[PDB]
Parts: sequence; structure tokens; C-alpha cells
Amino acid sequence: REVKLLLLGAGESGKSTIVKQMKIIHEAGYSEEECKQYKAVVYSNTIQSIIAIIRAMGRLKIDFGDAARADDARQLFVLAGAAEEGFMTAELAGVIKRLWKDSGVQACFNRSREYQLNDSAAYYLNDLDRIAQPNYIPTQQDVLRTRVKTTGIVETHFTFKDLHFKMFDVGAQRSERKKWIHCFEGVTAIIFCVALSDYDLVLAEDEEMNRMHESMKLFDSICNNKWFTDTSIILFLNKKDLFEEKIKKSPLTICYPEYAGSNTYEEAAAYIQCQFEDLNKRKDTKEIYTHFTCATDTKNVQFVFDAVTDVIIKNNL
Ligand SMILES: Nc1nc2c(ncn2[C@@H]2O[C@H](COP(=O)(O)OP(=O)(O)O)[C@@H](O)[C@H]2O)c(=O)[nH]1
Repeated sequence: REVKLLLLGAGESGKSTIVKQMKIIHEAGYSEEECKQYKAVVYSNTIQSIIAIIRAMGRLKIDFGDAARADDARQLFVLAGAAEEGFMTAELAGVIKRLWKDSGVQACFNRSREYQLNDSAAYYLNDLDRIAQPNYIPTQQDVLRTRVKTTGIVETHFTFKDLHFKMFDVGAQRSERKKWIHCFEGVTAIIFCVALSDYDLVLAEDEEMNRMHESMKLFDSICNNKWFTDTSIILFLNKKDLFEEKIKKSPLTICYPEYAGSNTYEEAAAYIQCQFEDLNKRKDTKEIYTHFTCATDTKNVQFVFDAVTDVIIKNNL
């Protein structure tokens, strides 16, 4: 039997990361010369991150720890504002390192929810030593941590338990177009990704628009859509790892001011899940299968996917 799966969700929820984990888990996986191709992305990824922080400092009027950094900051722009593609040198590595290591820098980094920063910023910045290597080759985790925006519709074929899957990743824009999505009227299952850590975040170009709510508006659209009456809706409340470290420092009340429970991973996450499930009108007839995930963790995605495939077998094939 063939099974079609539509990955839906706002931008940066984990959709393309899940696609990657399918290749790693169910297919060949990323080879040594495959990862070498993402080496440039790792560089571009890291360079942009530090630049965003260095730039927010201005915006938030935060000052460097050591004033010697001001010079490093300038040097960052001379090297970055020169090259045309993500590269890395021993000099670029020192400037970045000294900057990351700075006090004012970390302060601005602790205020990241005030600007736009890639989730993977700390990961690469903290491993700059390793990725700065002259003959560095990205590891699988480095590839999963990259951020490449999806222009086209990505598709993946993989077999699993004598069931052949065809995964479609259409990206945020199209996830949103209410008419267009009709072409997928008969999908077996839709996997909806939600970024848990966005709860205290806005959209860059919509500075006052909370992302968790924008994603709730989209769940509501897909969820209660006539074309998916017979499609299983699976919810990946993704980035459980970042939510954990965040919740204990930023209150959910920033997202849902009416929240009254406590701010622990357990209560807050359960609240988020209920909020999304409740948007489902066909509560009787239609069922939502929710899972908490860490898309960058291959083992987690693997166990969760095993589960998902067992449900689809139970009612859709
Ligand atoms: N640590 C962490 N990073 C993740 C997780 N899921 C995905 N990411 C990162 O999120 C950024 C955007 O995710 P991506 O999969 O590209 O999202 P898309 O826009 O929905 O395709 C990338 O840097 C991903 O590696 C997660 O659960 N935790």
C-alpha cells in the first residue's frame, strides 16, 4: 500500500528537519561527501547568527563587555561584507570566538526573543572550534541543525513495514493558501508541526504578532477543513528540548495571559496541547494524535514515527 503524508506547519517548525531524518532513518543517510555540501551552510548559518546578535545590541543599546570587541565587531563586517559565500578562516574564527565569549554579547543573546535569531545559533557558536577546522566536514547533527528555507515542494519516498510512504513538504506559504491546499484532498495523514519554543516570540515583519497564535490560527484552518475529514491529523509539538530550557525562565503567560497553572515543563506543555486540540470542532468524529518531538534527535523521531505508522495502519490503509 502507498501512504501519502503532508507535512504542514508555520515557518521554522521543523518540517524540513523531519524530511532529513527520514533519509537518515529510513534511507541511505548523509554520507561524507553529502555532508561536505552542507559545510558552507554551516558557515553561512554561523556568520549570520553572530551578526544578528552583534546588530541587536545596537537596537537594544547593550554595550560590549571589553571595548576591544568593538574592533572585532568591525572586523566581522570586513570579512563577512567581503566574501560572497559562507566560508571560514582562522581569523574569522578568532573574531567570532572573542565576540561570542563577550559579556555584552551574551547579555544580548539572553534577550534573543526580542529579535530574530536562528535556534541553532548557540550550537554552532559553541562548537566553533570544531567547525572552524581547515578540513571540517559537517556531522549528521550539524546538517540537521542547518537552516535552509524551502522554496519548492519537497518529496520523499521511503518504505517502512512494507508500506511505502510519500512525504510532501510544501512550506508555510502554501500551507496557508486556502484554495490551493485542495489538491491534497485525499491524503492519508497530515503531520502538523508546531514550534513549542515560539510561545514568547513574534514574527520579524509583524513585530507584534505572536507566532504560537499564528500557528494556532493555521491549525484551526487545516484541522476543521472539509477536505481532510478522512485524513489523520497528527500534531508534532516540536522543539520540546528548547521549550524545556525556556519555560523555566519565560512564563507561558506571555503567550496565554489567562494561563493560571504553574510554569513547569509538565503543566505548560499540557496547556499548549489542550489549546491546540480544543480548536478541533469534530471532537467526537475526528481525533487528533499529538506527539512531543525533538526533530533534531534521530532516536526520538524514530520512536515517534514508529508510533505514527502504527496508527495509520490501524485506520487508513
Ligand atoms: N534544537 C532544535 N532545533 C530544531 C528542532 N527542530 C528543528 N530545529 C531547527 O529549526 C530551524 C528551522 O527548522 P526547519 O526544519 O528548517 O523548519 P521549516 O521552516 O518548518 O522547514 C533549523 O535550524 C532546525 O534545525 C528541535 O526540536 N530543536
